[PDB]
Amino acid sequence: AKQSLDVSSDRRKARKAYFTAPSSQRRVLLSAPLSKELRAQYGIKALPIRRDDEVLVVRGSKKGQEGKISSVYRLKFAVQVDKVTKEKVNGASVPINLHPSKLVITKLHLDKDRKALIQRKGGKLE
Amino acid sequence: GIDHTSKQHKRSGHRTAPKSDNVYLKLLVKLYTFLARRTDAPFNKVVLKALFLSKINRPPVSVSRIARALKQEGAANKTVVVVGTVTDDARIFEFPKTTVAALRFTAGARAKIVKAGGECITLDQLAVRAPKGQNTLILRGPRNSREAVRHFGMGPHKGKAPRILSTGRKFERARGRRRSKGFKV
Amino acid sequence: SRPQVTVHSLTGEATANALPLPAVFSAPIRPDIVHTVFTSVNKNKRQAYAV
Amino acid sequence: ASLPHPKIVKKHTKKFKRHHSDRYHRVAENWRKQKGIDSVVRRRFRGNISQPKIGYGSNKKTKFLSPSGHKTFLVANVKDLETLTMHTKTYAAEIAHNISAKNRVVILARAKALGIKVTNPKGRLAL
Amino acid sequence: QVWGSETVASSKVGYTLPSHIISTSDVTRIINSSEIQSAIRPAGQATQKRTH
Amino acid sequence: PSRFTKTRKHRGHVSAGKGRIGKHRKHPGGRGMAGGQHHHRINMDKYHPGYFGKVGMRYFHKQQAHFWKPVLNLDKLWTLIPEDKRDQYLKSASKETAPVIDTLAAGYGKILGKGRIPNVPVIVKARFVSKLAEEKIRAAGGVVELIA
Amino acid sequence: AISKNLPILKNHFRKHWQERVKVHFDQAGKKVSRRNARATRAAKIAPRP
RNA sequence: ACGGACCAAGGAGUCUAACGUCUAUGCGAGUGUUUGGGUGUAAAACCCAUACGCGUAAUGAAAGUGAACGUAGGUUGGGGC
RNA sequence: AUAUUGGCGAGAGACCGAUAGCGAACAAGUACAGUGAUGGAAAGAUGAAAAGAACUUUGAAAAGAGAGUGAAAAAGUACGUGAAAUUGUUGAAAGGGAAGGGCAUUUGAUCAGACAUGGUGUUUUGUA
Repeated sequence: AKQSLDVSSDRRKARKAYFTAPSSQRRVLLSAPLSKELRAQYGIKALPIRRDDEVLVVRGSKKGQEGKISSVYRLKFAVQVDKVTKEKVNGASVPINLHPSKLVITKLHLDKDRKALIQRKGGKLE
Repeated sequence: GIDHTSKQHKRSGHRTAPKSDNVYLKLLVKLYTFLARRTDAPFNKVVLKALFLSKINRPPVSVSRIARALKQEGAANKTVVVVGTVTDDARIFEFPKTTVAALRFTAGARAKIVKAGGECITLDQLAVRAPKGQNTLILRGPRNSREAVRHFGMGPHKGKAPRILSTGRKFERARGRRRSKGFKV
Repeated sequence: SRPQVTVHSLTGEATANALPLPAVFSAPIRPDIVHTVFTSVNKNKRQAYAV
Repeated sequence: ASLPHPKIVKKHTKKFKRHHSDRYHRVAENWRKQKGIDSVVRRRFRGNISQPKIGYGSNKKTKFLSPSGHKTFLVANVKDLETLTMHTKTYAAEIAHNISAKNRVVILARAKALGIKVTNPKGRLAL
Repeated sequence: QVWGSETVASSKVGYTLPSHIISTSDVTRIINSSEIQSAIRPAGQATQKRTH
Repeated sequence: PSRFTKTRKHRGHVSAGKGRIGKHRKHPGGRGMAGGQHHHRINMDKYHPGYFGKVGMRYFHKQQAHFWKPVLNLDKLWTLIPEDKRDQYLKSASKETAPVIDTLAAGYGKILGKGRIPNVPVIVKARFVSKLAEEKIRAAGGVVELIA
Repeated sequence: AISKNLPILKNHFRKHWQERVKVHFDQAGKKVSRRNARATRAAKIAPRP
């Protein structure tokens, strides 16, 4: 619970820091869970979403539809997927943006900074 | 069209109920009304009137005035009755035994009475030992000895205490307080 | 002649250890004094506000 | 199936409207006392409306009784439904307006198994 | 010990448990008794007879 | 609280318990003590006789140090000994055991006469006294000590 | 103005004292930092009393 | 005689300092923790020292003084016993 | 150690809630008025996602009927629900220089409860 003087429980300072969040701390505000498959290859449970990731949807009117991310929208706090899109009436097709908390990761993309974070959070990677 | 020679729905000027919320008082009053019904004794009737009195009408009865009652006719070996609390008079020295049947007893009062060889019983215990009031001696408190009662009835030539925090000269002792400054009241 | 109260352990059960009582339980109970004093202590844990 | 009560009379059956509630859009039906010194209605004149006074009280043996002869009782659950054991000919059951059609019928069926009357069985009946 | 009793102090200076003014919790027990059931004359009806 | 105020019961009567003729005004007869020697001396003659005029004299720089004189009467006296030592020097009224009482230590100055005590010899260290108290002290058997 | 039988009032408030008031809400707040200066003195000013 | 074209939202005997009347409450010739210290679950809560205001005596302009002859008297009326 | 209605960084409130609270939740001391010194606003909300009206036809355009979109257009960039004044329209009714009103009843429209009760002899009954 609340025991420290440096933490705030105020709802306005939360929806203020959230509605006016910078892009660097935005990759933070948009973290996503792994699968039990990935929770056994590393042991970690969280990690922000990126362009080169394959994520599955387990919630909403898209119950059971996976795909590879096209371009994540930090501006609105979402992410587009090329395999999960919506068509319009004029015939034009425009992808869909959703929240990464409902999207569990199946496949990940590792680089220099990515493998460093695996050991930093408490994993074993591969 | 009846002409009412006096006044309408005029309340007796008494209390049919106590202006208090004491849980133990609702219990005390209940048993004394039971007696004012089936005994006839004038005792339970005047005592039932004291259950609706204020602290002004229930002044603290001191044990020095109680010691005066033991030195009188009939109260040598009689029990005393008190309406309210009992205060310890650190002004007396000698006292016998006897019994006290008061509502309350201050720590100080209850100490010297029981220490001198006496007892301090509540209203209810002595009520069972004396149903109609057999061997009782009830007393009152100094009502017209209050700070407020002094300032009641103030007018010229009377002398019923004037209200003011500060005492001494320069405080209502000028014009109208000496035969020299116009007059002296 | 104390009323006595049975001791309990962490898994429930009553213990053979019967003990006397503080006696503040056989004392006066005034729910009316509480009423008035309760509204007073609530004002103790407050703050202020102006324009 | 009610308790021992006589013939229920209410005296004044019409409505007790406010003054000018038929003359202005600003004035409502709610009874407001007129404090005007030149109030003809307040001075109990001939030709004005009747003011509601204490003199219209009802007998305590037929008071608060609905059209059937039962004093109302509002319920929200089946637990307050059981609290009317020896109060079935004394009171009549009724559901709240903010409840859902499904939970209300489980209580309406539980109420008939006991012997209480429901003055609103048509509440949200989808046929 | 922190509140005292009839034998120990109270731990608090100038403090002593509140004073009692009654005897029993149940007043129908006091009013019942034995000495009281004697000094009381016969009862009534509990619900007056409407004469006339 | 605003709830128990009857002002809420005037929220319909219009006038709000202040009349309809002279009604409620700013400062009707004035502000404060204005009118004492003038239009309001009627209430001053009675109730407050002597507010205006002059008393005796003026005291420049007055200090209640030379005026610190709390008094103690024949009434108390024994109150300055714990009951465990008060009745010990009471019951057994012997000689040369005269309980030395310090009025200085109790926060006093002068002594007076109010209403008797028993016949036991008592020695006390006090500042000032009275003629009446002085007499029932010699008759009791005790003495007084002069403290500065 | 002059009315009823009551003690004459000597309340001096005929000023703009609406700008001269003292708020004592920091009373308990000062008591804490009062103690924090003492624990800092006993700490900064060596193990001396 | 004066305001009032209509409808809606706001819209006026207050807060607090110092006291009096009545009332409840605790203590009781004493009384008031929140002025301050300790402690801490944290602006809360709980405990405490020392002084102080008011009361426990008045009276005079002031130096100054200051309430029991008598079971703290007698008379008249008096509740209750 | 005493102060603090400006600046700066944090944690709270029995505060207030779009005629409120700061003039100011927004391109705000901005628009805008004044020679100027100065004065000083109105304005929050579509929708979970614009997924924002493609397309046919009539029309000069705006749009209409539809369709399609959409969980819901009684959710459509004049957008959440949409109070009264005022108004459209169908249905009703009254009215010979006011309307409307109190109390009684005629008629029009409309609505509640009550009815079962409780229970006895029982040719003996669809499956206790």
